Amino acid sequence: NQGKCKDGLGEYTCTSLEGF
Amino acid sequence: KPKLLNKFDKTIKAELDAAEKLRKRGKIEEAVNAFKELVRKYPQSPRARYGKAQCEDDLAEKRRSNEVLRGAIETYQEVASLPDVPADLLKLSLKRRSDRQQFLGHMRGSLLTLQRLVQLFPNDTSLKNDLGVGYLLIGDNDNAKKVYEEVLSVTPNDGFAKVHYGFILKAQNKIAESIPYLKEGIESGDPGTDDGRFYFHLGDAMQRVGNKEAYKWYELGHKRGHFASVWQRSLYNVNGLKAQPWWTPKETGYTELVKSLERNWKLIRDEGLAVMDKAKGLFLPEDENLREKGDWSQFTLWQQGRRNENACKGAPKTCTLLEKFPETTGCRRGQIKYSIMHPGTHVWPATGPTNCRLRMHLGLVIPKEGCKIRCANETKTWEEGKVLIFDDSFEHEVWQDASSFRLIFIVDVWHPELTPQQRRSLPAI
Ligand SMILES: O=C(O)CNC(=O)C(=O)O
Ligand SMILES: [Mn+2]
Repeated sequence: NQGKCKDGLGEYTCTSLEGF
Repeated sequence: KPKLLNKFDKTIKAELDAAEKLRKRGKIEEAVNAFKELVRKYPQSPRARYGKAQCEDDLAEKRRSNEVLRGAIETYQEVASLPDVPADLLKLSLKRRSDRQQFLGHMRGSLLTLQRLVQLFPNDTSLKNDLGVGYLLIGDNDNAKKVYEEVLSVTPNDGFAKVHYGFILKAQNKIAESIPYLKEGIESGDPGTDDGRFYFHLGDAMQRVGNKEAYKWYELGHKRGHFASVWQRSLYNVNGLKAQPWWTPKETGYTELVKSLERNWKLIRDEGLAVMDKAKGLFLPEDENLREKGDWSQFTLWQQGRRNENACKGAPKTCTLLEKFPETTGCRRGQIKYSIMHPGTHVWPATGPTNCRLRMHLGLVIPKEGCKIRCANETKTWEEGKVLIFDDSFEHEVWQDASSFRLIFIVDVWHPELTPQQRRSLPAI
């Protein structure tokens, strides 16, 4: 999402996935 | 019943069924070999190639192997590269490709697959909706918004498009406009709309406009399992962690950290003030749309458990002091930062993303009146050289109505009940 959820929950997703 | 066999594949349906039988019986190794034999024998067969891919997929799940899954992602593309692929098979193969790319975190790759899907199937609204998600996952809100506008222009009652369009509007600070889309989308009951993100932001938007029905949606999001409670609305949680808005140092167990912060507070203060005075550009304005009004900026030393080396040049003794406490420097779901707030500031009620951190605030320059913070139902003030500790996954709200600036130091720690392996493995936020 090229922006991070620091103080809030404003991005569509807050993590980057790594599979298993 | 999908039509997965072209003309030629119908003539070898027996062989194809036998291999698929091995796969569904769970004999995945035999299935892989059987479909590999069918692919070498019938190199143009789309059903044989899809079987190979599905076998690799199943193997990847069995072995929990990302490497095997990358293999499967390539075979799903091979399927679509063959001649005379039935439409239902082409769609299944490329959809699963995109889904597994997203599962692995290959969001740009997933996006390209989804763009191809929408080209190949221009009348499939659901594929357009999935494309919009692709754009959202790479941070391309402008293109996502166009996709959902197209979807709504053809199917105006599509709930999935409604909630995602409302999410986008809300993220653009189009608060009033977002509310009908979020609300109608959740009420649609359509697949994909019963999602915590949309309850969270519908309630937040209503709170911002003064609409008192906000907590109705918080209660329903709680009842539907999206929120731990109506007060604690984080969406990236480890279930089971002790939940209370305010913590003491001993309750947290981080007594050495709190003591170090309080005993050395003037040094921490003075490094922050020096950065204010001669490197003010290190303080960046708050950029998550959290303010109603006012001026608020932060100077970040750590984020996602990574030291900002240039930043620490500005607060070198403070950074040295903190290196002794991995419970904060290694908190990959929190930050370490100075926070300056000026008069006339009001931060809207809001929730952090995760219940996995606790937030310490060390008072550094606190005007005697005008500054306060509410968490859940308890409201407190800061004091110079004293630490307050709250769980920002609970709704909290901040005011600054002094006549001069208010400087604090924010130190996130791992929730104390998280185990070492959890601290090592949880995805960073
Ligand atoms: O008041 C500040 O500077 C920061 N306050 C918060 O809302 C928080 O730390 O989450
Ligand atoms: Mn906050």
